[PDB]
Amino acid sequence: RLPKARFIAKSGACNLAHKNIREQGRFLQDIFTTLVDLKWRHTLVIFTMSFLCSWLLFAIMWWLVAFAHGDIYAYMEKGITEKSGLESAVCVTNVRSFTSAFLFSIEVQVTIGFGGRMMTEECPLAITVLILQNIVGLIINAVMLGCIFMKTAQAHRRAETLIFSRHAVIAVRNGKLCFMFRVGDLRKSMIISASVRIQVVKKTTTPEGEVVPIHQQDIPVDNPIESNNIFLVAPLIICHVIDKRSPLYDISATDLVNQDLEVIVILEGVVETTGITTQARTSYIAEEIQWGHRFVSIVTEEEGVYSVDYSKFGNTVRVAAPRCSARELDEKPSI
Amino acid sequence: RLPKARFIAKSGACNLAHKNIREQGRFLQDIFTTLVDLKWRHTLVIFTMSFLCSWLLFAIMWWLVAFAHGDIYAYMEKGITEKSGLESAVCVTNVRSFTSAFLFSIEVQVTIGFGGRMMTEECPLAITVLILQNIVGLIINAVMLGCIFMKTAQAHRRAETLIFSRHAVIAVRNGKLCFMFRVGDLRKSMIISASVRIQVVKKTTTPEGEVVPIHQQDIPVDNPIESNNIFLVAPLIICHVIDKRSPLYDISATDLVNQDLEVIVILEGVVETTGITTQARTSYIAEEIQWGHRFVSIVTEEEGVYSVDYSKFGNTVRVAAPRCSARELDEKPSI
Amino acid sequence: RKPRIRDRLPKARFIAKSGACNLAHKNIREQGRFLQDIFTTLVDLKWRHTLVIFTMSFLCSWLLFAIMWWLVAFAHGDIYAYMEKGITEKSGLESAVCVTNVRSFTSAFLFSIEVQVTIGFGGRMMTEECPLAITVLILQNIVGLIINAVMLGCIFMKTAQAHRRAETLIFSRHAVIAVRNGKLCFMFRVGDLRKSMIISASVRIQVVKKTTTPEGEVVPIHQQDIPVDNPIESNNIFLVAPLIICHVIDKRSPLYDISATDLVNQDLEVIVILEGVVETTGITTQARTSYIAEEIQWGHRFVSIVTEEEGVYSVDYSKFGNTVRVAAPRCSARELDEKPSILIQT
Amino acid sequence: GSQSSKVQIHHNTWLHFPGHNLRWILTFALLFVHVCEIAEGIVSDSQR
Ligand SMILES: Nc1ncnc2c1ncn2[C@@H]1O[C@H](COP(=O)(O)OP(=O)(O)OP(=O)(O)O)[C@@H](O)[C@H]1O
Ligand SMILES: Nc1ncnc2c1ncn2[C@@H]1O[C@H](COP(=O)(O)OP(=O)(O)OP(=O)(O)O)[C@@H](O)[C@H]1O
Ligand SMILES: Nc1ncnc2c1ncn2[C@@H]1O[C@H](COP(=O)(O)OP(=O)(O)OP(=O)(O)O)[C@@H](O)[C@H]1O
Ligand SMILES: [K+]
Repeated sequence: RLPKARFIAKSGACNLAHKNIREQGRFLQDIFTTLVDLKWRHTLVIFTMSFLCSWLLFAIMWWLVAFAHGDIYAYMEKGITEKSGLESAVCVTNVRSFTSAFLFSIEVQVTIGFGGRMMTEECPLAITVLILQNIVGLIINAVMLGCIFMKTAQAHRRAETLIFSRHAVIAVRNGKLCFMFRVGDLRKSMIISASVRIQVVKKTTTPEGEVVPIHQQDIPVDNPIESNNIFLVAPLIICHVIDKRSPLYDISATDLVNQDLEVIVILEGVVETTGITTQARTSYIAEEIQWGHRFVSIVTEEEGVYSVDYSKFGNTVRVAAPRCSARELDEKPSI
Repeated sequence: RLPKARFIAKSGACNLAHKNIREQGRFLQDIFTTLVDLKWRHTLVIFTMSFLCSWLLFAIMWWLVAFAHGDIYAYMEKGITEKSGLESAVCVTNVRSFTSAFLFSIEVQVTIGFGGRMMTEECPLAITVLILQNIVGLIINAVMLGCIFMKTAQAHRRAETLIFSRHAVIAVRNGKLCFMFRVGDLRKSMIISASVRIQVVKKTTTPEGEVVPIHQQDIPVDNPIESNNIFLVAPLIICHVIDKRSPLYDISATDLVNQDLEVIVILEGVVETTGITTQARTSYIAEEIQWGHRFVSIVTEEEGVYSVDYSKFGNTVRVAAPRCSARELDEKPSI
Repeated sequence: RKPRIRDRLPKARFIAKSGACNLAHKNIREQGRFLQDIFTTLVDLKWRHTLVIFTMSFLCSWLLFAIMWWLVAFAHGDIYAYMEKGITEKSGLESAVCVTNVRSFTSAFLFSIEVQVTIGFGGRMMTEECPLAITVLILQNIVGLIINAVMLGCIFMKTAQAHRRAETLIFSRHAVIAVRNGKLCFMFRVGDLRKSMIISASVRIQVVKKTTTPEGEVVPIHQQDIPVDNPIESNNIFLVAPLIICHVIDKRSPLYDISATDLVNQDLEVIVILEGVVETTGITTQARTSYIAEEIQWGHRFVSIVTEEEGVYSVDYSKFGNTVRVAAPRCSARELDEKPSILIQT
Repeated sequence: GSQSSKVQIHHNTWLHFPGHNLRWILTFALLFVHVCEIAEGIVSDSQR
C-alpha cells in the first residue's frame, strides 16, 4: 500500500537518495562554515561561551603567573602598606587573588583596563603572555564580529513563499484539452523575469533496447509568443496544452486512475529588494489530477478597485468533457 | 463616479487589494528585520536611545549594588578622614552617589575606565554584574555596528528613475499600425541586459463558457530579429506592431472611447553600477491614447555632437491617417 | 604507442581535464603592477598566512611607536631625571617628565601597548608639558584606528567568503557514442555532489577544430556550437539525479564525416561548458571539461544507475564511467545518413 | 556535523576495536581512579 516512490514530494523538497558517493571528506574549515549559519539562539551563546572560556583560560595563565614572581607572598605576610613599602617587583600591582587574577584577566582581553593592576616590566614571561592574550583577544573579537554581521546581513531574506494549488485539472479550451495549476504570490514585491518549466518524469524504454529508468522530458507551456516568461500579481493559470508532440498525449480516462506520471513544475526568478535568485518546485502525481473541472474566477471589480480573493484558491467545479484520450479526440472529426 | 479600476496606477505602483488571506503571524524576526531597513532619520535615534537606556539601567543596578552592601552609608558618615574608607570595604570602590555611579557605568560600558572608580574582589555579586553588563555591552555594540554597516552597504541602492510617457500614439509607420511609446533614462549609467514586455488586460469569456475576469495576454514587440533585449541611451520609441493575430486587431478606430482595455509596459534590467536587478512599469488606459498622432523627432545634431532635449520629450503632433481598425484594413486591398 | 610516446608534447589539449585554460599569452602591454594590487593579495590569503600577517602587523606597529616614544622620553631629559637616585625620585616632579613614569624602552613599550589597544593602565599618562609627545599620540591613535579597521576588514572578508568551499561538478571521464532511437547519438554523463540545487542551469557543447575556408582564410582554433538536443530546444536542465546530456548529430553539426578508423587521427576536440547560479549562495559558477579524441571510447552505451529501494530511490556514483559495449554500426555517420538504396545502411 | 558532504546516516566503527578496548575501559578505570583520589582528598581535607 506504499506509494510508488515519488521523484519530488508534494511540498517541494526533492526526496532523492544517492549513496556510495566518494566521501570527499570533512574539511578542517567546515566548522567555521557551519558556525556562520546558526540559529540566533546559538550565536548568542557561542559568543558567551567563547568569551568566557578565553577569559578563564587566560586568568589561570594569570593567577599562577602572579604567584611565581613573588607577588602573592608580599602582600600576605605583612600588611599591604601599613607595615611595609612595596616590594616593587609585583608583576601587576595589587593582584591579590586567584579571584583577583580572574578580575585582571577581564581587563586585558576586553579592553577596559582599570588601573589598579599595572604591568611592571621585570618578568619577561608576563610580557610574553600579555602579547599573546592581546592577539588572541583581537582575533576572537574580529571573528565573532564578522559572524554577528553575517547573521545581521541575512535578516532580509527569509523563505521562499510561492504557493501552487493543491492539485491540477484537465479541461477543454478552444476545443482542445489543457492542463492547469494555479501559481500565486504572497509578499509585496513582484518577481523579476520569473520563468516556468514543466517536466514530465516517466520510465522510457527505447526501440533500441535502452530503457532510461527515470527520464525527464520538457514540454512547452502556453503563451502567444512561445516564451517562458511570466509576470504575476494575482494568481495566474499556466496551461500547457497536450498535442501529438506532447508525451501526455496517450493518457486516458481510466488509465489515469492507475498510471505512471509525474509532472513537476519549476519556477525561477529573483526578488527585487533582496536581489537574490530563487526557485520553487512542486508536483502532480496520478492520484492528484481530477479531470473535467476548471478552476473558479478570482478577480472581482469592487466599487473602488480590483479585488483578488484567496477564499477559493483551489476550488473546483465540474464542466463538460469527453472521456477519450488526446489522440482519440483528434482522431477523426466524427470521432 | 464610475471610474473603472485601473490594474496598476499611472504613477508606478501596484494597486490590487490583498484580501481574506490567512495571517502568517508576525514572527519575532520581523522586528529585527524592520530595524535593519530604516531611513537614517530613525536609525541614529534608535541607536542613541539604546545606548542611553543600557547606560542608565546598569547605572541604577550599580547604585542598588552599592546600597545593599552598605558602601553608601560608609562614605557619608566618615567625612573628616574616612580612614581610607574602611580599607576600601565597599564592593565598588569610591562610588558614593548615584550620579557618581552613573559615571562609573559610562566608564565600564564604553571602555574608558578612568581609575578612581576601581573595582575590588571583595564581593562576588559585583563581579557578576560586571560580567553581565560587559557581555551585554559587547552585544549591543556589535548589533549597532552591524546596522550601520548594512546601511553603508546600500548607499548605491537609492531609488528608481525611468521616464515613460503619458501618451501612446497609434500613428501609421511603415505601412501598418503600431502602438508606440517613449522610454527614457536619467542616470548616467546604462542598464545592462534590459528587456521590454507588453501585456494587455481585458475581461474575456472563453468559448467553453468559462470566464476569466482579467487575463494577461502578451503582445510581441517589433524588432528585426524578434529579440526583446534593448540598448537604451537616448529616448527610444517602443512599437508593438499590430499583426492580424494581435489582440488590438479589432479596435473601434474612432469609437475607441467606451473600450474595456488596458496596456501594461514592463522594463527589466540590472544596473551596471551596483549589480542589483530592477524593474519599472506603467499602464495606459483608453483615455490616455492619442490617435493619429505620431511622436516627435528629438535627436538633433547641434555642433557636430549629438544633442537630446527632453523639453519636447512627450509631446505629439496630429497627422492624418486612416480611421478603421487593421481588420478594416485587411478585408480589401483599398478599404 | 612509441610514436605517441615521442608525441607526448604534440597533443590537441586546449583545456586540461582539470579545467584550466592551458594556453600561453605573450607580447602583451603589461603596464605594471600598481600599488593597490598588493592589497588585493591581502584579501585572498589563507588562514595561516592571514593570521601571521595580522599578528606581525600589530606587533610591528607596537614596537615601532614604542621606539619612537623611547626617543621622545630620551630627548626631553626625562630618563636622566628619573635616574637621579638622590631620593626615591628627588627632582622628578617639577621637571615635567614628558610621559609620567617612563623609565626605559621596556617601559615605553608597555606604554605603547597601553595606548594603542585602548587598555590605559593609568600608571603612566601623558602630561601637560611636551607638545611633541601630544603630536606623536595623535599620530599613534590615527594610525591605530586605520590599521585596526583594515585588519578587521581583512578578517571579516575571509569570514564572509565561507560559503565558498569548492566547485563539485562531475563528468564521465570518458565520452560515449552509440545509436539510439534510430540514429547516431553522442553522449556524456553529468552529475552533482552538492546537496543544493543549481538554478537556471545551462550547458553548451562546442567543437574546437582547425578549419579551412573556400575563400582562402584559415582560422587556427575554430569553435562551433552544437545543439543540446532537449525535447523543446532549450539549454535548460534539472539536476536532482545525474543524467545523460545527449547532443545527437544529423547534418549541420560536424559529425557527418566521422569514420571509425579516423578517431585515432581525429583532430576535433569536444569542449563542454555549463553554468548556473547556486541557490543558497548567490554566486554564478561555471564548470568546463574537455573530451579529447583519445578518451572517446566509441560504440559503447551507458549503464543505468537508478534503483527502487524501500520507498525512496537509491543511486550509485561508483558506476559513472562503466559501460556495456552494446553492438553498434561502424562508420555509418555518412553511410547511414546519406541513405543508400536500402535506406537502412545499418 | 550539521553541514558536510558525507554519507548522512550515522553508522561506523573505523578503528574501534583497538580503541574500544582502550577508552571504554581506560576512562572508566580512570574515572574510577579519579573517584578514588576524590575520596582520599575529601577525607584528608576533613582531617586537616
Ligand atoms: N490562504 C492561503 N495561503 C497560502 N497558501 C494557501 C492558502 N490557501 C491554500 N493554500 C495552499 O494550498 C495548498 C494545499 O492547501 P490545503 O490542502 O491545506 O487546503 P485545501 O483547500 O485542502 O487545499 P487547497 O487549498 O489547495 O484547495 C498548500 O500548499 C497551501 O499553500
Ligand atoms: N524632462 C524630463 N525628465 C525626465 N522625465 C520626464 C521629463 N519630462 C517628462 N518626463 C516624464 O514623462 C512622463 C509624462 O510626460 P507628459 O508628456 O505627461 O508630460 P508631463 O507629465 O505633463 O510633464 P511633467 O511631469 O513635468 O508635468 C512623466 O511621468 C515624467 O516623469
Ligand atoms: N562516486 C564517485 N565519487 C567521486 N567521483 C566520481 C564518482 N563516480 C564518478 N566519479 C568521477 O567521474 C570521473 C570519471 O568516472 P568514470 O565514469 O571513469 O568512473 P571510473 O572509471 O571509476 O573513474 P576513475 O577511473 O576516475 O575512478 C572521475 O574523474 C571521477 O572523479
Ligand atoms: K554578504
